[PDB]
Amino acid sequence: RPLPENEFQRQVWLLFEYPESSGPARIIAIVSVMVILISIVSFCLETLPIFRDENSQSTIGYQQSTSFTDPFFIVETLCIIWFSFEFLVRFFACPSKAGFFTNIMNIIDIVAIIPYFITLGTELSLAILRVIRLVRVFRIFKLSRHSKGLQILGQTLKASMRELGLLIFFLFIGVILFSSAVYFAEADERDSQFPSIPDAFWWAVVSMTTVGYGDMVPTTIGGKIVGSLCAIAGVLTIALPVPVIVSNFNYFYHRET
Amino acid sequence: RPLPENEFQRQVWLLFEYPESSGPARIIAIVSVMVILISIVSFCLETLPIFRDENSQSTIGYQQSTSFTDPFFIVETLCIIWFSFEFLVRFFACPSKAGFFTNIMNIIDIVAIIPYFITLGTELSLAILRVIRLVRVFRIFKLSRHSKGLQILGQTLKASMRELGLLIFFLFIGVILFSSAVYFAEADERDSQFPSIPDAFWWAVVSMTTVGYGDMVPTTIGGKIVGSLCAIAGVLTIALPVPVIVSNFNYFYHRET
Amino acid sequence: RPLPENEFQRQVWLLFEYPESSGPARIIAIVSVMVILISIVSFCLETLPIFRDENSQSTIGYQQSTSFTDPFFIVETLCIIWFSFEFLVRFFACPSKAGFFTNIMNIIDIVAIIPYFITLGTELSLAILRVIRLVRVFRIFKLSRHSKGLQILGQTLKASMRELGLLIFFLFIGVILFSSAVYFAEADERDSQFPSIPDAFWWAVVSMTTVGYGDMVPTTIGGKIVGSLCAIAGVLTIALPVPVIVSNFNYFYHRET
Amino acid sequence: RPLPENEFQRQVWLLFEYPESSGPARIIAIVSVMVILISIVSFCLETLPIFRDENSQSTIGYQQSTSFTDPFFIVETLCIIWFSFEFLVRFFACPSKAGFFTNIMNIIDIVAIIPYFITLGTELSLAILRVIRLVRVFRIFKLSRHSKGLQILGQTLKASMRELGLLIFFLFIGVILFSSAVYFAEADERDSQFPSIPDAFWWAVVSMTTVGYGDMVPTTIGGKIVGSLCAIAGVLTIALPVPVIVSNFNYFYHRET
Repeated sequence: RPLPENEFQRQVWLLFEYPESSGPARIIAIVSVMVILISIVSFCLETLPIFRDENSQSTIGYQQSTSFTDPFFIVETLCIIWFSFEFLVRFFACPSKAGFFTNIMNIIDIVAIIPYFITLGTELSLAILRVIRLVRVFRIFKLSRHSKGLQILGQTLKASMRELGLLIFFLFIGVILFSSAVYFAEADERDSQFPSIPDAFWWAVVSMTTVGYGDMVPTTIGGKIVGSLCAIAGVLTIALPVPVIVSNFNYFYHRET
Repeated sequence: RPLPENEFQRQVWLLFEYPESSGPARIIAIVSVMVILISIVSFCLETLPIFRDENSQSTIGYQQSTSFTDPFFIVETLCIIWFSFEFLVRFFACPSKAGFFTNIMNIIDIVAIIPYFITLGTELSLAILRVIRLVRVFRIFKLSRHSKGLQILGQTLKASMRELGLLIFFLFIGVILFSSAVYFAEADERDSQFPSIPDAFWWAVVSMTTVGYGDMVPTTIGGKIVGSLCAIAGVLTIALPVPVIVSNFNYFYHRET
Repeated sequence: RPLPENEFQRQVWLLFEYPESSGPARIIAIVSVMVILISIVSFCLETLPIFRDENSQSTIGYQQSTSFTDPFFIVETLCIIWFSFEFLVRFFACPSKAGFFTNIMNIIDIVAIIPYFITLGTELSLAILRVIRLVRVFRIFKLSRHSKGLQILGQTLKASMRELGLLIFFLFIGVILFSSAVYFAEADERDSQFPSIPDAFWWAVVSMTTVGYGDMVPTTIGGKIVGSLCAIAGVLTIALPVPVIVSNFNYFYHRET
Repeated sequence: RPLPENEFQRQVWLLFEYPESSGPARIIAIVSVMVILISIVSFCLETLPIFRDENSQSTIGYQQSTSFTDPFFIVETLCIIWFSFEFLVRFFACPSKAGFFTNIMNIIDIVAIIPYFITLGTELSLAILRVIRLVRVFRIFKLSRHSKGLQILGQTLKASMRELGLLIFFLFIGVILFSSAVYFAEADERDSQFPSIPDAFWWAVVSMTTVGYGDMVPTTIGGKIVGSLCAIAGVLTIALPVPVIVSNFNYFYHRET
């Protein structure tokens, strides 16, 4: 699986890939950062209740029409056009079409570009539109191309998959254990806040993480003892692999310097 | 506790003890993992309020009868049969009867197998059934035979008994101290949320762990000062032996690799 | 290490000071631990509303009389008698009269022994009885003579006085800063939960410690930004000197080994 | 330690700059510390509802008039006069006038002195006075001249600007991600507590920091899963650069000793 070998990539790839190459490259990087931030702000702003009241045709969050009256649609279209231009230039300057599914920073652009085109295509089994609108948030991840800190975070997450899986596994074990314990310790009352073990999962996760919401809490003596143990075990279980993940992050962090 | 090695049970012990020995061993390990997960899911699902609201057939969550119409009973019986087969094969290949109370990974199977048979026997004071049903959750601990991370967690807990006991001791000391302080600082009011020191134990544990529920909180100036000190001392007391436990976990974790 | 030096109290000092010296010494240590625990449980139990509701017989929690009908008074008197006997023996074996400000493990006994006698004398202005009954809780600290862990905790606290003071100083700085910020950011509304900066002190301490109660929370945009900064700065400020205190504890902990 | 250049600056500068130089210098340092604390207490006390309710007379908290009847105005005027005297003496005795815009310990005095004079000038929109009163709290930062711990904290903050920025960046990324996820997972109900993504920003910050308020919480299954992930990712994101900041603090802390 060799590279395309077009011999056409070099100039545009250097212009749009290395911000330090030239002054125009730095200008392009700054413009890209501002466009990403503008798209993020617009995405967060379309959800405000000021605009939701006057809105198949509603799950999209924007009105696609020839007139293009919605300012949010205008901003989203401009940002999507810029992202499309960037991706097309880089891909026509990207030799390794085979390694396209290996680089995360290009499938990130794919993810940031796909939702608009799916919504346009489907305008011309129902939760699909909501799922796409949710996936559209991953345009936040496109800032990783411009920030080395997010790249180090990505490398840390890649290197700490085993420790992250262990953290999730220990959380699952403790959540099941303490949810069962608190459900059975607070089962013989009508005022209990734990109708079921899956309903106690939420309380268990909230207590182990030591977040603490108060939406559901133990009321019995045994339930309170179980909650005490839940808090202690949550502290311990979280503290076990977090130092390993932190050491990975520090190694990848001071490696660049 | 190794296998007898009589040259007759050797094949069965190799199949049911070393998943990496052969392809069928890996299949058996995967089937065991799926059966354990199925049992956990079924156990968590019988408690859903779909069935409890329409209330020995009630405290157990499953109806033992000739017809055997309950699907949850069918799933539990299948999982218990598989666990019974596994334990019987391994014990028939396990010589060391003297170390019956020493091995944890086989008394775990005993614990996962016992509640079903006690409930069957006792179907033919009253909190015994609830205690048995609560103990039945420990089939979650049976996943430790297949995951090395849970084995490392068990080794860490065994190696950090003194530090864990010190953590619990410091928690008890601080809880008594701050429960007394907040009870006495918030005693001369009709709206106090601390009827007694044992009732302030819950608030103390919640504050020292920094979970934070809001179900009971100080309302006086002295009570708020006491709660401030409670939060600070809880952070400090938890942070004292957790690094020792974490160092133990990291040692046992990087020991395997 | 040296003897009491009285030339007479050597045998009693060996019996009552070194639990490992002989079997009777271990018996005395176990009896002392049980008596301390019994006193702690009785102190925590006199405050239960089962007994307090029948309403100095209420400010003190025990009725001092010739009949001595109250079981709590009987238990407290027995524990105080045992503590008095221990203190009399050890003080008859304690040389340093002028060292009133230095030794802690004997002024702990002084604190555990005063409240009963001072309340008996003062029975014969009003907050004195409540303050004494609060001080009576420090009998929990008398367990430090029997536990090496609490002794190591005391040595850590003595060695980390500067770092603990820095922690309290940073907490005070951040609490003042964020209390002022959240009071001024949430001042122009009728439903604000921060009537004053000292009233915002409680919210600041709760947020910096990341305990989280919800009794008072920001409701404005600026108040929510201030609370965000408060949580971040609380995490950072707590995390600054806690590692130093933890290193002190670990040094004093592994020193015994 | 540069030359005075005036033939007059040296003596006053040594008196008002080095507390350990002489007894009067230590007296001046103690008086300055007491004056700073008195000003802080007065500032925190003017906001109490006892005084604010019975009232340009409300935005400032003090009435500037010839009579000067307000005790809070008297205390603030005395503290401002002392700060003015200190700053004028030090500036008259300060050789390096060039580094005034770079030195932080003198612009801190400028910030502590400016609000009083601006309010006096403006007495002789409306949010300007409130902003000035809020800025007036930075007199808390003037204690850094007298405490070496706050100086070490300042050096740590200056040395850990990149890591602090990374912490804020990761917090922003996670907050946007989880706010969008929880808004979309809890959108199709009448009782949703997340009207918009910016309204979910508060919940995200509260959950990632593990503070936990309960003012808004997920109610759906998907919302609860999103909140679980939010708590886990908040723990991880906070734990990534905090050890680097703590190492910076420890380096600057043991450097002095």
